Amino acid sequence: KAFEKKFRFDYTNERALRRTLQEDLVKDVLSNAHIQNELEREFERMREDREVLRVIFPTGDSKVVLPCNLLRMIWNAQKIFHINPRLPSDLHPIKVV
Amino acid sequence: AGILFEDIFDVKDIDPEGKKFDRVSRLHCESESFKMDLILDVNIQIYPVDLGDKFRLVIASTLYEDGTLDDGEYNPTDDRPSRADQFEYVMYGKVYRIEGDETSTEAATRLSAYVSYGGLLMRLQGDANNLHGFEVDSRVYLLMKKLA
Amino acid sequence: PYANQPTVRITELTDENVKFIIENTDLAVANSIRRVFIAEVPIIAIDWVQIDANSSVLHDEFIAHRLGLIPLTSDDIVDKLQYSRDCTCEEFCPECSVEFTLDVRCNEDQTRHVTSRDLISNSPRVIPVTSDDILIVKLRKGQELRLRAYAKKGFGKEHAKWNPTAGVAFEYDPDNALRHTVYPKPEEWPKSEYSELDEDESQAPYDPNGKPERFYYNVESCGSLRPETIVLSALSGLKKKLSDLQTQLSHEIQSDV
Amino acid sequence: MNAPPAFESFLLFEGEKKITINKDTKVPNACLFTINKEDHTLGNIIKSQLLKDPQVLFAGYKVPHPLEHKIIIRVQTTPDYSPQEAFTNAITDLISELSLLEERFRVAIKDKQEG
Amino acid sequence: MIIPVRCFTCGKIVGNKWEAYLGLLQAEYTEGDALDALGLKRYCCRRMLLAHVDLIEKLLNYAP
Amino acid sequence: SNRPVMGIVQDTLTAVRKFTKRDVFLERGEVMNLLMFLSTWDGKVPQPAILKPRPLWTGKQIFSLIIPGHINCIRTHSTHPDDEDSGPYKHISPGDTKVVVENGELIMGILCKKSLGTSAGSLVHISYLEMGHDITRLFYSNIQ
Ligand SMILES: [Zn+2]
Ligand SMILES: [Zn+2]
Repeated sequence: KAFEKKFRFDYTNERALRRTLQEDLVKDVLSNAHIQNELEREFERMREDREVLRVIFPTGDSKVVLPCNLLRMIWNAQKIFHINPRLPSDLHPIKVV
Repeated sequence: AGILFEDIFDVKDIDPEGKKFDRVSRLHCESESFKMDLILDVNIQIYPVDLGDKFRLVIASTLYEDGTLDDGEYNPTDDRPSRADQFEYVMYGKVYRIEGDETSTEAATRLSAYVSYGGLLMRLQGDANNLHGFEVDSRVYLLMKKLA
Repeated sequence: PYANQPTVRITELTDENVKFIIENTDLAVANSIRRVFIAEVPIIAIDWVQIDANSSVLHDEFIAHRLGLIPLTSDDIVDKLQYSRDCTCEEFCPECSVEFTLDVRCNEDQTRHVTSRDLISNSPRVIPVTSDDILIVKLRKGQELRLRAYAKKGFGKEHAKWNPTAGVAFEYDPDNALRHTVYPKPEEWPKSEYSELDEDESQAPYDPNGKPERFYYNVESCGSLRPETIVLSALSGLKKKLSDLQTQLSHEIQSDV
Repeated sequence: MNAPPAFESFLLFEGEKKITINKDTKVPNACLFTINKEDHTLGNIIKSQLLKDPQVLFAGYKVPHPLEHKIIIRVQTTPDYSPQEAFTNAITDLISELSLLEERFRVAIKDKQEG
Repeated sequence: MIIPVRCFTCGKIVGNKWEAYLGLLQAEYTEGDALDALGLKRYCCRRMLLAHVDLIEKLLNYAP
Repeated sequence: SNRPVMGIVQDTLTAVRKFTKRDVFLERGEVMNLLMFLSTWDGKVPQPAILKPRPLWTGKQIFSLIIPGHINCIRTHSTHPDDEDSGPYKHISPGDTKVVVENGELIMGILCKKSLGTSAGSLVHISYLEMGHDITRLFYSNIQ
């Protein structure tokens, strides 16, 4: 339940999309199903990755050693480009995928 | 004016948890006009504060009261008129967090603004409309004047 | 023009120590003054020993080290004497050094104490301060010490034998009004001799606008200079360093332009 | 084996400048004064005297290494004031204070000695 | 071996006080009283005489 | 062990903990002395944290100048209570035991071995991973 809530993009809730994305972006997400299909595929790939992880780490220990610190890189990007967490974003969800 | 927030606060607690630091006390204050909750770290050595003290708190983005940005460097020799002349305790800090009761759909009704004045921390809670001038990573001035 | 206007109060003046207070100075000036008392007040001390005979139980440079530490009268002759490095003569001359002689033979059964009274100078103005006397070495029957020494000008920044002070007590803010020192338990700390507080309170109330302005001194003299001469010599020597510096700074400013 | 002569801390070797002035490129109206064969004695008083000048924005000194005998004094003044001018005025203020201190100490000795 | 000329800490002259210090102890003075009588107030100087060992006396026993 | 092999040690580590306490305030003269020992200093004196009644810089302010670049790090002080993260003051630490370096500035927290020692995720580790060896080299010397 938590995994689906946190990682599955919700293109159905119009009010939620307005808060996070800009007006020109929510329309594209809501209008065409090609983008929505890509978002659905993204979660399916993530769900497949979830099961692969469960095999690699049966004990459930999520602490791993990996090359690049993504969370700090995101933090650097937020400071470098003065991202405002309160305002809606202009980053199209498909550009992320 | 370049004033982000202004109100009068009354000190309710000086150090509820305890005296964590000798020269700094954590004021827990509440306003009566906007009903904003204030937690403030104050240099109690140079600016003593007592329970029940009333003071005027102003959060401004500039001290020149002319709209000119200070640029964030020490300029003691500046003779330009300063809003700090009317206040007794002036602190310069950076807002590092803006929390709120926002949900996925609904906006925020209550906002919490956290400011670090060189390590002295301030949290300003209350209605979102009263804290709209606060933007994270922005430099603000805290101006305090005890009221008799 | 932002010079201070210091005032001086001399509380105690003896032959060994001068106790005084300076008010209306910066802490840097007060500290640089004590720091010149120790390191940059010239006196005359033995810095050149030539031992012709030493049958004592102390080796040659043991004796020389002791002779260097023996204080010599320097009250007025030190200003006249030139630094041997600055002097245009050979190794030594009367204008940059004072010649000393020591020739002691022990032939009695009783132990012979070689003291500073056995040092004979070629100039009456520079003599060992003791003339009890400082013990250089004890001689057994049949032992002798025959040496000649040259005393030259110098200051404590080079060697401690040219330091004219026997302890420079320096103090400010005795009641800790400025809180430059934080006492975990102020009640546990003895009151300063200059403390103006009552017995009941241990600390003066904190002064947010206070600054170190009054400074207490106790300049004890080894004997080479009168304690008041050490202070005056320090004040003129410190002024000399600054005036010498400004002359160099003037050339550098002129040279750049 | 490697002991430097004691005099090396206050005597300049031939070809050594007592003081050199280098402009600070980081900020305007800032100069670095490198004084040779000086220690915290002159560095502290000059620094403290400069801080008394209202036209001096930054005054600070340092001994880069205790085994070396250099002090670097960094002075920053207002655009209408030169760091070199601040440095000269600081020394004159120090010299005036010391000369006044000498006169008032001599009077104190005479008063104490007289009675 | 022999009493140091100066106190190591402050540079006060202590090499003229050993014989006087010994004489005072001969006069039934306590060590603290004898040091006070000699004017050694700072405990750095009292350390010099209170802890001195005069081995030069032993060395004088050996014939040159 | 994919972590720094050298960090801050006996005097500097004990003093930096005292230095970054919430109640450390430095006068104008004291600050100017410290900036003389900051090789990477840009020459601009920062606006003091307290302007009135007297200009006072906090220790965190001066340490922020030492921190290279604009690195971002989150650490906890050794004396950080476990239940504070679950309390109402998670982001405004009563004890100053939450270390947050944001945009190269120490906005809160007391620095200790946990944030300056030889541990993975240390502020010194971030400097190396972000700024490189040369800037991290200066970071070491400037702290001392
Ligand atoms: Zn000569
Ligand atoms: Zn002593």
